[PDB]
Amino acid sequence: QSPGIYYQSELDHNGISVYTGTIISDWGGRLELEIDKKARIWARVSRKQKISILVLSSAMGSNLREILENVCYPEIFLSFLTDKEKKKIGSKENAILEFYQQFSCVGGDPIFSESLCKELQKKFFHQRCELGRIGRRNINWRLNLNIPQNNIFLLPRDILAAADHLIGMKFGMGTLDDMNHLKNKRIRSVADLLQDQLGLALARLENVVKGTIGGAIRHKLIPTPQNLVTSTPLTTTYESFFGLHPLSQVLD
Amino acid sequence: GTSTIPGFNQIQFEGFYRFIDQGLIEELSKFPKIEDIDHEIEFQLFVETYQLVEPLI
Amino acid sequence: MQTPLEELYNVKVERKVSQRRLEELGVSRWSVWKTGKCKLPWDWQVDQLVYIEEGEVRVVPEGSKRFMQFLAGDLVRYPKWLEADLFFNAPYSERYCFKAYADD
Amino acid sequence: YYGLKTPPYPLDALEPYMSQRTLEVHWGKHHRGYVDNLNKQLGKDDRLYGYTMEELIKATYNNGNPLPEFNNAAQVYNHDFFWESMQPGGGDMPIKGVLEQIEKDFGSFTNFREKFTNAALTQFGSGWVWLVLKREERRLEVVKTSNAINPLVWDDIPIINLDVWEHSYYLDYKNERGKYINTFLNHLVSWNAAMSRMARAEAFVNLGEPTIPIA
Amino acid sequence: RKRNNPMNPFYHGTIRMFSLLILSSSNCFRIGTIKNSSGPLGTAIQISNFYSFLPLLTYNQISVIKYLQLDNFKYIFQVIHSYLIDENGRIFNLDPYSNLVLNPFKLNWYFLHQNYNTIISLGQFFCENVCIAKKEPYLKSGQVLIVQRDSVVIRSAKPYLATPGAKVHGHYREILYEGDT
Amino acid sequence: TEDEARRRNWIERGWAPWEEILTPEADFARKSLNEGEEVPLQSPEAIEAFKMLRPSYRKKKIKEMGITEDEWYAKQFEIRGDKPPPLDTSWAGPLVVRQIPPRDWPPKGWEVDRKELEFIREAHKLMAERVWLEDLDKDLKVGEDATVDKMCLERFKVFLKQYNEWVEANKDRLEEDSYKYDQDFYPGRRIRGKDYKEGMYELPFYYPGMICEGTVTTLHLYQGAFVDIGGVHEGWVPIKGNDWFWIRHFIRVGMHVIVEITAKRDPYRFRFPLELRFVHPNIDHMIFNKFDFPPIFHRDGDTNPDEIRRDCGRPPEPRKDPGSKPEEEGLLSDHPYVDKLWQLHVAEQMILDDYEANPEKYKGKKLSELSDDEGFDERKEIEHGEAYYKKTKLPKVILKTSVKELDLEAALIERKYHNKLMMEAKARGEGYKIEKLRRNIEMDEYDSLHWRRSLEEREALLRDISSRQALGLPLEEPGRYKPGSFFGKDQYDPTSALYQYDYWGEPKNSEISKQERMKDAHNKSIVGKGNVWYDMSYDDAIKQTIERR
Amino acid sequence: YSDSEGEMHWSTDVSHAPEFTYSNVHLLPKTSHLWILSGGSCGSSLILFSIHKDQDQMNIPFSDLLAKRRRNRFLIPISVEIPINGIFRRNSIFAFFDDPRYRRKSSGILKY
Amino acid sequence: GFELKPPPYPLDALEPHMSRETLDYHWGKHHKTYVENLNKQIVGTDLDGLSLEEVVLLSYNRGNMLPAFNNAAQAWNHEFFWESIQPGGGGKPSGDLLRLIERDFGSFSDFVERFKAAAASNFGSGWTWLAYKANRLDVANAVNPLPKEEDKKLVIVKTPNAVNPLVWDYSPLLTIDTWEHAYYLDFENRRIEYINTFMEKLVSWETVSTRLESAMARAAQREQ
Ligand SMILES: [Fe+3]
Ligand SMILES: [Fe+3]
Repeated sequence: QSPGIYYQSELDHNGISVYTGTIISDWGGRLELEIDKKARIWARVSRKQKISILVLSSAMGSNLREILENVCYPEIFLSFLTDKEKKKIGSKENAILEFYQQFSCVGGDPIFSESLCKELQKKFFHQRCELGRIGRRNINWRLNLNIPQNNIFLLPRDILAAADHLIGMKFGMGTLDDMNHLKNKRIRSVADLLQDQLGLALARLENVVKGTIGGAIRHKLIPTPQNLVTSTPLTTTYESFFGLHPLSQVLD
Repeated sequence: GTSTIPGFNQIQFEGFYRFIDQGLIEELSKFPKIEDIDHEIEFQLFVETYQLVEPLI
Repeated sequence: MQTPLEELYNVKVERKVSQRRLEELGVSRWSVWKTGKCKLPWDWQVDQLVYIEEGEVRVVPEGSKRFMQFLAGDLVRYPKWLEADLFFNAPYSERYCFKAYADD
Repeated sequence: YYGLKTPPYPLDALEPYMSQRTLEVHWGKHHRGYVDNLNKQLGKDDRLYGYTMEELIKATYNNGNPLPEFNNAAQVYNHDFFWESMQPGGGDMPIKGVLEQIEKDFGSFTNFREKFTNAALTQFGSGWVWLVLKREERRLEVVKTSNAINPLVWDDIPIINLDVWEHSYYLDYKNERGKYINTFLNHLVSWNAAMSRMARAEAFVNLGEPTIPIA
Repeated sequence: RKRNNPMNPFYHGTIRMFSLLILSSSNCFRIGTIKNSSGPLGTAIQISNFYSFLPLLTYNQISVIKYLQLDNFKYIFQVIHSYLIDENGRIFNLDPYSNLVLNPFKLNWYFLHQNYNTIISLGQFFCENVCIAKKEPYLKSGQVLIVQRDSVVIRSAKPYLATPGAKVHGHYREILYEGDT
Repeated sequence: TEDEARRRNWIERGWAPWEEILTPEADFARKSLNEGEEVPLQSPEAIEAFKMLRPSYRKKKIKEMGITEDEWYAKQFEIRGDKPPPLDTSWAGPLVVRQIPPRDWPPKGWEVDRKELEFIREAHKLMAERVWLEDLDKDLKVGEDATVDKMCLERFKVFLKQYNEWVEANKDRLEEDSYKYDQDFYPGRRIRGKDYKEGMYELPFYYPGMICEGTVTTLHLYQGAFVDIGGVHEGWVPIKGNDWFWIRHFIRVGMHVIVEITAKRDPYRFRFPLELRFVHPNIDHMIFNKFDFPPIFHRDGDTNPDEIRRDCGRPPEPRKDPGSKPEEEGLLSDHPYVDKLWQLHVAEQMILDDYEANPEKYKGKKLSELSDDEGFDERKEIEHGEAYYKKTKLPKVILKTSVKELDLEAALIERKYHNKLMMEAKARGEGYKIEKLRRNIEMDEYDSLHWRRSLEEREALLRDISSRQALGLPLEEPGRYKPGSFFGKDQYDPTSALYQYDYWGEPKNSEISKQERMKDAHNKSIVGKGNVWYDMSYDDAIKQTIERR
Repeated sequence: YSDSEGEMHWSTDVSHAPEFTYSNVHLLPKTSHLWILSGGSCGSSLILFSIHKDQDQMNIPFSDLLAKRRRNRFLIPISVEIPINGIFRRNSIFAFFDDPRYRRKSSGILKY
Repeated sequence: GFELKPPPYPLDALEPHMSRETLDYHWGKHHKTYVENLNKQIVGTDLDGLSLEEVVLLSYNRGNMLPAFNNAAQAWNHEFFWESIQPGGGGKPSGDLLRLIERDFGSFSDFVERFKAAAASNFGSGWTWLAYKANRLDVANAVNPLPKEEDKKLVIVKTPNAVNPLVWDYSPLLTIDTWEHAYYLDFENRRIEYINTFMEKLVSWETVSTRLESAMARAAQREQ
């Protein structure tokens, strides 16, 4: 499936239509935007971890004032504002901590720290917020956005713009996305598969060097640059890519 | 392939050539300038100096 | 187009100005601005009378593909808000009088 | 060229509300001076000559950078509009078309008079006070402006004119402009002229409502 | 600004706006006294009884009830009475009960036309095979855009039949591109 | 509700219930699908529509009605719905006219007798003479006392003779220009070819305020009614949109009307030079859709939008308001000619240095009589190029320079003054540093002139601001610098939060991160691990050491 | 689907009120024909909204002595370092001067 | 709280140049009203205590005039105008004032004709001023490192309504009230006659010279 935003609707047990918009990143990260029975929008991440849009929007710093103005229905978002969520929304950090609590489902109050954001960024921002060149292209089209091509990251406007169509499409405005359409696909050739393994090869080399530079430093020696790098990372990860990867097959 | 049937291996041929031109440089970048905890010893790569030599076998 | 640039942009030209008008305006007691081959991008946020005695200037308004040809001995009043491009192909020297509202 | 048009009344017809001495100076040389100065300027340029009175006012206004001819041309129009804006035995209440338009765009005539007076009371320096018809908004408004400027430069049709230049009233009232404004609205304002001006403006504004079929 | 700038003179279709559409030949097509003559009657002058710089010359059923002063009730005329004033101030009519005007070009009096006391209408929509006469070709689908002496110009339009319960996707006069629902 | 929605559609979106003339098939489809999919048709209209599907039945029906087929076809094109109330066009007093020559006479580029023109122009002052309705009875000449010979129209006769001379002189050129500029004929264009008749009035024969007798010739749904008033160009009454739904009952092709010229325009720029209004019949109460600006042509010679919008009366192209006041900004003192002065200065210095290095070349030839190489072009004095430096293809610009525009003698004398004084300083065991040369003084004086320009323009601007704020005149050009949200609701402002992905920090693969680490590597190879002692301004470096030396 | 580009028109039998207060979807109480009035496309034209207006007829398609300092610009004929890409980012070091008065040919440590 | 001071000359001393009726109405009905309105406005505001020059420069607000600018500026200009007229006025100046008038205008006749033309051409209510060019702008790079002593000259300026040269940091020296209320009761619309009578009978060259010396002193004290 190609990166971008995809709109789907599935019937519930009673046949009530439930619409859904899904963000697909450059690495398969799916960010599901759903409308529940009470019209409350939840940025579902896993089968259990459920997070509201306002907490997620204020997690990055979207002030509660501007969220209402940029949508056609400020009332819908304001109706779901419990007095507990408003206090956490009012400050940027309290939204981050509450977002961490709902995303991680961990009992207790986390402390705001630089490592917490970095730990969240690798798990959440690194896997679920980088669209890529292709992902930006589709989002500019499907959400009808005049955003520059070089922006390869999921801009906060896209989420708020997506919620406009998601609620708007519920009232007959637009058509659902065809998931089996070839315009929603991508083809990965040997160019993408060999380049990706090079991403693993060099990341495997830095861990070799880090152990090597630390080992030689503890001996107070001056190591030549050749001896800090061995050929095993590149050679083995390509030797084991053709051996083990299912997409690498023996020529018939 | 505008006026003739294209080569049946042209997709493999063009993909691999794309990897050599842009795949190596785009991936030899992003390689961190490795520094120790003490910041005494800094190891880095000069990606513009990258080369490939023809196989010996 | 059919209409010359001077009429379109409201530029007063008093070519071969007589001595009477020059002494009435007090041009002889004005300052001298000099330039050689250069190019001045300017926007006239104020009126300005200009008398050219030596040199030639070709004036190109913003976006225009034509120019207004001004020689020596001409009295020119550049209007307020004009966004033109001054061009010089030779040593040039002129006398000025920036004019505010009313005045002269 | 434009001739000096006399007011539609004898110069003593406004007594005692406006003394004849004011009439003979406001029209004898004041209004005559603007007329004679304009004709000399129009005798030199064959391009400004040829425009209509309204076209000349807007063309010489030059989008907020008035040409030297703007002051004379605009003041000729304003004084001619001012004389017709006043009639012998004026004042009282407007009737029929001007009546309902005033009470629609201002709430009532009582709200109109206070708004009109404050425009003249707060006009600092020599200028004019206008009751005009907004072309795009299709409503009556009270507009204050200074010097020779008239709402023709905004493509609005004037209806009623009042002159708050000092030379217009510095004899019978001097610095007592406040009661001069009140006297103008009580004894001299011509609402008969406002009817036809709002009738001429109907050729361009159409303050009415369309007939829409039920189908 | 122009100052902060861090070349050298020495060296079809009609716009339709309300959103823009171009009307051209790709969508509009054509289907189909002295002698009285049309011309100027002079420059009307201000009548001071009406306090108007440019004369009104006429009312309508809405303006006459709205902007007619009491003293001008007698001056409304159901027919045209044309006068003429020359450079010296004299007034000429040549008849007080007829329609006589002067031709500025030939300098001679003449009469007006009425004393001023087709099949296809403008804006109508047609189907693809609507007949107008037995000896005439069938009309094409579209709206009547121009009406002339012996012809009309049609802006082509395509009708779409819709049963009750159908849902129109768009407001009135909304621009639809090819392939839009 | 479905009463105000319809009104809003009519007013804001131009809706009108135009009659749809349908074929029997389409009429049957509309009348029969209202009942059901496959049902026995019961509504009598559907039964009749089913019967009308056969034209033989229609022919029998019309034969029974005793009418021919032609007007039955014409009966289809009948206006449905209610009819508007009839028009009672009441005249406001008698029609009092006067033969006044047009004010714009003569046309531009046409020379006539100035005495005759001034005699003509005396008639224009007659607009100030007042006419009272209670006065057209004292000297009413009726009959033989109102004959043309008794008229006093001498100024108009002078205008007529000048007009006839101009027409006979310019008639063919105007038709040639019309053929050259206007490919096809349209109402409002010049009537040319076999359609032209002698005696058609030209445009300078007309002027706003004239009352004309004419015939309606063309009805356009988006433009209005076109009236032939005896000229070579038709008149135009602007009517468009919904207004034609009711006005079509009253304004129809072929009827005679009374029209007043409201405006006369240039046919080259404006589509309809003559703009009219209907005097009789009066439809001012029925016209709601108004033209913001009279439509114009977009010619092939129109390459600048500003020239177009100045040829007509249209506003300038708007742009975002910079938000910085023009008098609070600092004055400018960088004269644009200094760059040429700098180039000449460095050229002279390099020539002098070469002369000092290799003096034997300049033997037997006066320096002032130098010649350029065979091929030195003055039209290619700047050529862009690229060069490699430290494995970097940094751009390079070659500034060509002759020797004629250089004061070689003065530069050589000045250098000899330095070299002689440098030798004296060397002989004294000292060093001499030149503060600035002659060309630097020239640059300084040119900058003084430019800064004087800036200061006087700024003071004039301040006086203008005071006068305008005291008089209400606009500060900046109207129609320019529109406020916010004018350029579409969707605007990408990177500084906003709703477009900033730095919420959890700059991504390590982000473009800024790539540049951020690149400069540190660039800096680290320059300085290293040392600590910043302190930072001082550049102007402070200029100041302190001069005191020291 | 719209076979050609144009603007929508209906005369009767289409409700002028949208079915939902913020949509553009209208219902047909009865049977009617929906018209599409063909028109040319603006497409990717830039337009101006100042010169292009209704009914316009478009006949056209849509050592210091040799150095200098100026506004946000300066010239240089002390050693100057220019980055590989030739691009400077904020707070960068391009010129460094190794003053001879603090050069030492001996070894030791630096105190400050 | 400002106060209105009487003119330093008897109300009957300006005949036949300015009638007593005109003088008393202009002073106690225009200037008095302006001063009293300003005092009413400045009750309880920050403006209290500051001198009138500071009042005008504060109320100018660099263009977006505060509501109190009109009354204060009119009061200051009227105070200036009374001090510039004396019964023994007219004639010609002398000394440095005359050498400066010769330097900036060539001859005295040239200056007086330019001043008369400016006063006559002032359209609408306003003033015509003669001022010393000792202005400093509120922008950097507005300092001239090489003054030529000619940039501080005497210039003729015209202002509408209550505008005075001090808003541009100028030093007013002489004014003539072109507001029609100043002369309508005497000269009506005959503005040329009023200007000629003012210039030849009411111009107090002593006050103009003292103001020129004060402007020179201000420039000198700003020099260091
Ligand atoms: Fe007046
Ligand atoms: Fe005063």
